[PDB]
Formats: sequence, C-alpha cells, structure tokens
Amino acid sequence: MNVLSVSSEIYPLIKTGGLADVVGALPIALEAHGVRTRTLIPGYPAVKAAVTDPVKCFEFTDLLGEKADLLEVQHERLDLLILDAPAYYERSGGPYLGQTGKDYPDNWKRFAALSLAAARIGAGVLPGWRPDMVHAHDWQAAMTPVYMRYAETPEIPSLLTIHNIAFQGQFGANIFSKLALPAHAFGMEGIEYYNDVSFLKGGLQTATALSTVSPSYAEEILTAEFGMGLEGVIGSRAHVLHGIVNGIDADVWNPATDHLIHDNYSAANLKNRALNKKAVAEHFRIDDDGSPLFCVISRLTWQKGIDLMAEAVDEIVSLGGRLVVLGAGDVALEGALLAAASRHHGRVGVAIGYNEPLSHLMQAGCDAIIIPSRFEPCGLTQLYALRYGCIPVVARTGGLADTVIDANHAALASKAATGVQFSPVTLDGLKQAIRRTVRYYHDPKLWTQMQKLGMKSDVSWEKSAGLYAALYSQLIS
Ligand SMILES: Nc1ncnc2c1ncn2[C@@H]1O[C@H](COP(=O)(O)OP(=O)(O)O)[C@@H](O)[C@H]1O
Repeated sequence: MNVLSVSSEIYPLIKTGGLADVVGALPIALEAHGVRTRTLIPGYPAVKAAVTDPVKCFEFTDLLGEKADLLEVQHERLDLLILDAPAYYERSGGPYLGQTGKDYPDNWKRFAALSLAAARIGAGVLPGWRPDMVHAHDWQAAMTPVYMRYAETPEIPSLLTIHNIAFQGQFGANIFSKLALPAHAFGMEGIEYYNDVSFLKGGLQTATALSTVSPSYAEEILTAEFGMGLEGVIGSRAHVLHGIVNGIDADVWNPATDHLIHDNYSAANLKNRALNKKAVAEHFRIDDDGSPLFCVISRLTWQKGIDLMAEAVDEIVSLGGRLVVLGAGDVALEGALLAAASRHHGRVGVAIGYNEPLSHLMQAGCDAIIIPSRFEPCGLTQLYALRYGCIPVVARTGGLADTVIDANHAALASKAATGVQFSPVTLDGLKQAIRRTVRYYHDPKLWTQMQKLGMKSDVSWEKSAGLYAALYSQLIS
C-alpha cells in the first residue's frame, strides 16, 4: 500500500519537537510492513539545502493563489515530496516563528496551502503515483481531510494523528473567504469553532479515523482535563479514535552494543550491568554501594511531577536508597532538588542541564527510574528503561499507563510484571510506589526476573509501525 504522509516537519530535516521524531521514524519502520510512504513536507530553506538531487515532478498553478513546484527526493531512507512554494516557505526563520520569535500572520495560509496540495495529490493529481490513503499529522496538516471532503472528487481515506492537542490552528473567521472552501464548510460539521476558525477541529471532524500516541492518551483527551476544549468534538467521533504507542530506535538503544555506556550486557547476561552502576555513582560523586539506586531523567516541571519527586527524596534516602537526577526546568524545582543533594550529601546527586551520553549510562546503571508525570502522551524514558533493564516506576498517566506491567500480586504470581505504576498521581501514591520498589529490590529473584522480562519487551518502531499498518489496511477497507 501507498501512503501519503503530511506534516510540517520531519527528522532529520526539520524539527521543533517530538512531532518530527515520529514523522521521521514511522515511514522507515513501515517499510518493514510493506507500506510505502511518501511524506509531503514544506520546502523550507533548510529543507532544500539539506537534500540531494531533487526532482521537479509537478507544479501547482494555484494554491490559495500561489505558484509551487513539487520536488520528489529520497533523503536518507525518506521518500520525500517537497512543496517548493517560495511565497510561503522561503523566509529564513523557524518554520512557524518569525525572525522576531513570533507566529507568521501567514501561518493559516501557509499550512492550508500545504494541506490543499496534499488533498490534490490524494485526488490523483500526480501522474504515476497515487496514495491509497493519507496520514496527516497535527494541526499544520489537519486541513487535508477538510479539503478532500469539500473537493469535487470523492475523498480517499484519511487518518489524522494528534501529537500536540494544545496547538489547534485557531484563527479569526475573517480568513475564511481566503480558504477556497464552500460557505457551509464554516459550521459544526466543518471548521467553525466558537465563531473562530480551527484547523485541528476541522480535521477531527472530517478525517476518517483519528489517532494519538497512546491508548491511554486517547482516553484522556476525551476528558476536559486533557482535551484542551476539543473533548466534545473528539468524543463524538470516539468510535474512530485510536491510540498507538510510539516505538524507539532499538538498534541505537541496545544495551548489548551501546557505545555510550561503560559496559555492555543483555537480558541473557546481566552480570556486567553492575559495572555501569558503579560508573553512575562515580560520575555523580556519590557513595558506591549495593543499595537501591534510583534516577530521574526529565524536564523538571509540574507537568512531569517533579514537584512530587522533590517531596519524595527523603523517602528514598530514609529507605537506604540513593537518587541521581539529570534534567532541567522550573528553577524552584531545580533548587529544591539541589538542596536535597546537600541535605543528603553522598546519597543524592543532582545534575542540571542536558547530557545524552549520561542518559544512556544512567539507564544502564541505575536500578529504577522515577517518572511521576501528570502529562505524558506517550513517553520515551520508560521504553529505554525496559530495554536497558532499569525498572520503571511510573505514574499511570497516558503512555506510562500503557507500557509498564505493574507488579501487583497477580502479575508477580504469573511472573509477568515489568515495573511499578501508581495512581492517583500524588505524593502519597508516589511514596507508596517507591516503598514497593525497594521491597522488590531486596528480593533479587523477583527483581532480576522483572528486568529480564522488561528487557525482552518489543519497544521497537517496527512493532509500533505494524499497528499503524493494520489500521491503514483497515481504513483502506
Ligand atoms: N536532562 C536531560 N539530559 C539528557 N536527556 C534528556 C534530559 N531530559 C530528557 N532527556 C531525553 O530527551 C528526550 C526528550 O525528553 P523531554 O523529557 O525532553 O521529552 P518528553 O516530552 O518526552 O518529556 C527524551 O529522549 C529524554 O529521555
């Protein structure tokens, strides 16, 4: 099957957030499932520069009143379809922000044009290649299903994935007459959102199927706490809402080969793991012993529950454990953390900033990682931890609730548990989770078993991509 992906960004060409990571990894992974994907991305200056040997394969005479060439190029396993619309994308500034740091007043027309071109490509406008379906990503591309719906030619199936529910492509209804859409399209059934225009809302309304980055997150955005005002809409289409967990690069993240850790190991052979634990303590300048070593590797914010992690350090230390923290954020949280490091000198080590190699070493040498998030559409940290044999201790929120098998009586009895989850997401819940982890740690037969199992979890992109394929094939009937 041939799929047309649609996004305003893609790794490694352009990136402002995790959006590009998924859009850049899925297509490659999907090749393993027999799915050819061509990704339509804007001809950003940085895009045309990066790529090699581009081929003009089409020209749109009128794209909301603008000329555009369509270059097709293969870039590092990525089969791309670049949209060269100098009037929209030749700006020299972020893809969305001006040289001044703010949104282009043009944004609405810039991505509407990107969606419209995609809609036409989906309509068979390109001789030689026609998609069986389209997969749009986020608000920049959510208008693709809208233009297909209102186009004369019947729509082909569309899937819209929400990565960023907080960015809804909301604009004044005063741009409506410049969108090349029928008047009735400005309605409930269409793109009107409280007398304003909302692109995301439009696509949520028109797409054949909707998705996001975890089953649990798909449940959450149906509630007011996560829907960002869109829960009413999505809820009316819940019967076509899907949640699919993100994968990771399990070739790069493989403890058996990772070059950014002290010593390599595998589920089959863990002895070597302890050498990484030593190195982690040495690096953080803390005691090096056989006691539980917890880590945190995250942005220090209320969103990530690090407010709860600060009131929970004493509980760790009090239990005989250690804690090492790598991450940056809320200066009040940094401080309270830094302060914990002095009050519990030798037992708690904090490191503020960014450090990817250390991040690989911490996954390889710490015993457990605390991820007390209140918000986590999917999450990567717990997936790396499983892979690496670091037991995740996570809040039951979004992706975290979907990817860890909690060590409850039943799971331990069938030896199916891979980690510790807690809910609700409170300090009490957190201290409880922690205590449990330490109790588990002091039962080595149980602990190592949890590790070996977590380490055999398929957290690869291919696995994730296989779930998209099933859906694709299902949408394509
Ligand atoms: N302080 C840090 N140093 C190094 N890597 C980090 C740090 N904080 C997060 N990471 C890693 O960077 C990526 C982005 O995580 P952030 O935590 O930045 O993203 P998310 O939105 O997933 O929480 C993840 O792969 C995470 O493991």
